[PDB]
Amino acid sequence: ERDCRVSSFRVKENFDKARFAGTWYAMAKKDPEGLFLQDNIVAEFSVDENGHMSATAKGRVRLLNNWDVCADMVGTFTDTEDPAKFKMKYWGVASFLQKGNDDHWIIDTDYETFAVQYSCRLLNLDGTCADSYSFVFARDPSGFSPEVQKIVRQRQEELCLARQYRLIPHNGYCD
Ligand SMILES: CC1=C(/C=C/C(C)=C/C=C/C(C)=C/CO)C(C)(C)CCC1
Repeated sequence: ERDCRVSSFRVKENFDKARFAGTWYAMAKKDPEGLFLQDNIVAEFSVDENGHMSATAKGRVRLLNNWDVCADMVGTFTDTEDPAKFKMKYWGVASFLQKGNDDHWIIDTDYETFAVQYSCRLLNLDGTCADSYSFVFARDPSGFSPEVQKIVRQRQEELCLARQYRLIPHNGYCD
């Protein structure tokens, strides 16, 4: 039934970088393998004059040594032939934080209430994702509307990630 091949996933039509800019609170996430931001996650997206999108993001993360630090992360997005699909090069302002290059797809957003992001880091041989992560972001760090939760749930099902997300606390700790 369900097509779970990554190449089949619908993304936001006519994605608008400039409209996406601003503050996005992470309200729920699906984690990938390995280290990952844990909670108190807020991203700030920017687009410069020449249309280049970037973002900073802050969140608590536990390092291999169980320290729970506030990470200040930086990403720069490279446009692709699909306006909703980017390559995100990222790093932290501390040198010990993870650095990498991930797909960054805007699965859906209405720009002023919610967004659903996705990254597949590794494809299975069948074209499904072997190692994904996904954030549900909000403009307002309260809960969402029933009507916006239902839409978010539909987008999670499109990604074959239904029931795989956890809610994210916001309770001080970071910057
Ligand atoms: C940069 C950035 C993002 C991803 C951050 C990641 C993937 C951080 C991982 C941090 C680690 C593992 C720290 C421990 O060393 C998201 C998608 C939120 C969008 C905003 C910009």
